[PDB]
Amino acid sequence: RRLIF
Amino acid sequence: MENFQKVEKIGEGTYGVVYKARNKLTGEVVALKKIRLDTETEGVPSTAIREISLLKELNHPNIVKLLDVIHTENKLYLVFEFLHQDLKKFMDASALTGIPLPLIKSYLFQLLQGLAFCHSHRVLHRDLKPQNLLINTEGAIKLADFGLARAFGVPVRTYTHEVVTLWYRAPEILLGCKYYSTAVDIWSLGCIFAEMVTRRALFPGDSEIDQLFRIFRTLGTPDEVVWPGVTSMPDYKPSFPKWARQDFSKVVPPLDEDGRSLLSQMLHYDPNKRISAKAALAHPFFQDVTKPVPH
Amino acid sequence: VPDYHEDIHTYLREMEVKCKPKVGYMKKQPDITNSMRAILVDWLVEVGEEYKLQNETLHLAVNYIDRFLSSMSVLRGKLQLVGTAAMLLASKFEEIYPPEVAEFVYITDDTYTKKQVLRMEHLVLKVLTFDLAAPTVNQFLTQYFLHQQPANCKVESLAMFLGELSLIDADPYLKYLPSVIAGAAFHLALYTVTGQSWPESLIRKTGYTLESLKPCLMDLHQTYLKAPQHAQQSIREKYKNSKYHGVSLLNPPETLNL
Repeated sequence: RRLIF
Repeated sequence: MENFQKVEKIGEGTYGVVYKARNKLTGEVVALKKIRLDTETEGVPSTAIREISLLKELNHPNIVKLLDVIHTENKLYLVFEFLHQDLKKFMDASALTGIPLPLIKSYLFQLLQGLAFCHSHRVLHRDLKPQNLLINTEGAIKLADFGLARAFGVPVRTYTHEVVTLWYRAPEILLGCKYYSTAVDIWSLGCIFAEMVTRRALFPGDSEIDQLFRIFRTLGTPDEVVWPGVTSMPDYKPSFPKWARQDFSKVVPPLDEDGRSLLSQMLHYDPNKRISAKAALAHPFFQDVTKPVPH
Repeated sequence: VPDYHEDIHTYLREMEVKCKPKVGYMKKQPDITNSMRAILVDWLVEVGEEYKLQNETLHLAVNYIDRFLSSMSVLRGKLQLVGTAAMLLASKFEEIYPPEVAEFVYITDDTYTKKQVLRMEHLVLKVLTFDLAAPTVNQFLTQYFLHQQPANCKVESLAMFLGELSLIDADPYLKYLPSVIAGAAFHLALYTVTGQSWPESLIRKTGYTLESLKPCLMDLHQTYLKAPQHAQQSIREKYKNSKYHGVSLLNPPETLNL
């Protein structure tokens, strides 16, 4: 997954 | 790279075409390995990941010096010290007379020194064989080609389908051991030590099972006394023939008692008992060692 | 052949100081922070499970990441690219055969292209000077486990588990070397399963007294108690598997009785 930062 | 002039291709291998080259500024001759790699699919291969990282920590007279690593958009050049040929090539040419005994003594001494340095810096070479050992004209020999070498700060999980090269594999690998140990390098070396002495391969199998049996036939079928755990090794079978160990004297004729002693300890069946590189160096076989030059 | 067991431990102690990252680093990083580092490492713990990778590979990737942010400023939108690259590199170094580049790309849901991954690989290698053989907590524990009398499988898993938790939190764990954290987790796991203590063997092996381990150990105890609360939970989920005797369950001792 795209990492939510 | 502009400071390097290509002189000639000196064979190939992993990475591709190795060239002899000369530094235009310093005069130094070098061996250039070129890794075109893949700039869209796989990237730097693991062989280079390993050979670079491990060699950078192993600075020893009997291990080839990685002198430099040159980077660009899409090429990785590795600059190694130069040595004109390998033991395999030197053995094929020394068939007829043989490598003289004192030169075998000196090559084995140096090889054990380099391997001792590797082992004590937690590096298994993993692919010790004559084509991966380089020589100069003055009597030095060096371990090369660390592409399969691996750090063992945690034990090294083995390949299931081994790649290394049949004739130099330890019986524990042939029996499906789960992890390698420093001992597998020792076994290779001892097979190499034999091959230089007798001029033939020690155990030239034609299949994994034939290799095991060529070993069992020469040194005797191993058993729990000789090798605690054998019967429990993954690929062991109760149906294996029980051969009795032939005489080792006839197996390596030119070797005096001291040489036979050292060779049989480098080929012990149980890995934990196999002599290490460090102890091998104190063996009496090396008291008269010198550094002759090869022809 | 433990004629090198000594030398290896001695040499790994020499190399752990050389593979250490800048402690301060997160401070001097204008866009990223510990909490985001936390999410990334937790994520790598699962990428590891997805591809059934060795725990060592996971430890190695964290070392690379920290050493890399120690010299390079990274924007938050590229953080996942660094880590993704570090796992590939770690995979190539430690695994028998690594996952294809295309899989590392897939797990990102196309937040980066294959070429961008490969380019970062290359950059990670320049910055690290190809120094990928970094010693890890997991390497020290393994060496320590040979000195248990005798091997308690639950103690090995749980030490392993506590060692991973420490990867998640730069917060305190960047201030200790891998051997010290290793020491602390082993004392803590042993203490948790049996009530015993950092064995004399190891004190003699490591040159470390319990008291030398006490700061990191108190931190690691705090982390153990606080673990069910943490924002990040892939490790606890990983350690619920029969593979590790589910140690992740046993109840942490409320006091270290130290």
